[PDB]
Amino acid sequence: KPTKEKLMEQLKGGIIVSCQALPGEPLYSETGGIMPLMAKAAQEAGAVGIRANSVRDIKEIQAITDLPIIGIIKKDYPPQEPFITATMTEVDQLAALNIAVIAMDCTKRDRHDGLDIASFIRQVKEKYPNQLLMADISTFDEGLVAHQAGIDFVGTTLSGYTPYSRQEAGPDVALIEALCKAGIAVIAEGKIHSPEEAKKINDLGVAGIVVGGAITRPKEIAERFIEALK
Repeated sequence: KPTKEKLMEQLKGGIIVSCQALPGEPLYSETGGIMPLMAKAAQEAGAVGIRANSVRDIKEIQAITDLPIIGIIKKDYPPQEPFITATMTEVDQLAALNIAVIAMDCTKRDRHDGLDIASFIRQVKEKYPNQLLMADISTFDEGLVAHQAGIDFVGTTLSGYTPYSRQEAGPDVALIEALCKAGIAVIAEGKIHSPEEAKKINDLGVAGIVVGGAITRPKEIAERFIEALK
C-alpha cells in the first residue's frame, strides 16, 4: 500500500508494462508461467510498474517482482458492456491481493449492478479508503466524472473501445493532454505502439504511461511488421 505521493515518485517519467494474455491468445497458458516472465523482462528493462489481469497472473507476477502492480479482473457481466473489474466482487478479490492500484471500467455505460459510476467509485472508496484506484475511461467527461467522484488516477485505456469515443488509430493524445491540463493525475494508456509516441505523451506531464501489446503481444507486433509490407 504505497502512498499516492510515493507511487507517483516511482511512476514518473517511466514505463509501466501491461502483461496480459486472455484465453485464445498465443501467450495464454492454462497453467500460467508465461506472464511472470514477461513482467521479469519488463523489470530487467527498467520498467517502473506492471499492469496485469486475473488473480492467477497477479500472484505469479508478485512472486517474481516487487514493482507496483495495477491490477484488473476481466469478466463479462451481460447484457451490459463493461468487463474490466465490472463489479464489487472483482474489486474485493483485487483488494485481497495487496496491490498498489486497482483499475476498473469507469465509463458512462450502463452497469450490471445498476449503480451510476460516481456512486460505485464512492462505494469502493468508502469500503477501501486505503486502496488507490485507477479509472479506465474513454472520454474527457468520463475522466472528469471519475476524478470528481474521488478516483486517484484517470487512465485512457478505453478510448477507441467505446462507440462514442475517438475511433481513430493511435493513442488518444488529445484526451491525455486535456486531462493533464485539467489538473488530473493521468496514466496514459491505449494504442501506444512506438517509443516516439511514448516520448510525446511523457512530455505532456502525465503521472505515468502504460505500454501493453507493443511489448508483450508478439502477435500484434508481428502483424504491424507484416502489414507494412502490403
